[PDB]
Amino acid sequence: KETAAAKFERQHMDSSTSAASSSNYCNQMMKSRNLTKDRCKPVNTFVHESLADVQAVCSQKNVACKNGQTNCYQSYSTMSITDCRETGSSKYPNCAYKTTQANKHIIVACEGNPYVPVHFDASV
Ligand SMILES: O=c1ccn([C@H]2C[C@H](OP(=O)(O)O)[C@@H](CO)O2)c(=O)[nH]1
Repeated sequence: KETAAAKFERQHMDSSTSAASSSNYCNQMMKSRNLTKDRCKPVNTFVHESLADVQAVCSQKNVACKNGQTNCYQSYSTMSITDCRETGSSKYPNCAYKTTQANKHIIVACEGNPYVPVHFDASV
């Protein structure tokens, strides 16, 4: 059904907000993007840059993926992101998260034709 590329956009792209803002951002976004459907997804990152800029990372610095694969890339420029981390008192289906804004280089895995992001590996 949903392609890996489309899933990446649903899970990691949010260009509408320059920095997400609002302490409720993650609680609202993790739910709206259906990341709390089956379970409370532990951690998830939203990137506040244009789709084009994020897709372009696939042609940037080639770095090893955490899983050992070689199709991961690190952005040369830092990007505005928001990490969503589940709290301790968080109990499904009422998933709770802490919203933390940051400016770091992102690392994503890319594949396909067009060669686009299909997984968010890390931020550094
Ligand atoms: O800083 C991080 C680290 C991990 N994840 C993610 C990557 C995965 O989701 P994913 O392949 O769909 O993109 C999941 C399992 O690690 O959580 C983020 O969003 N940000």
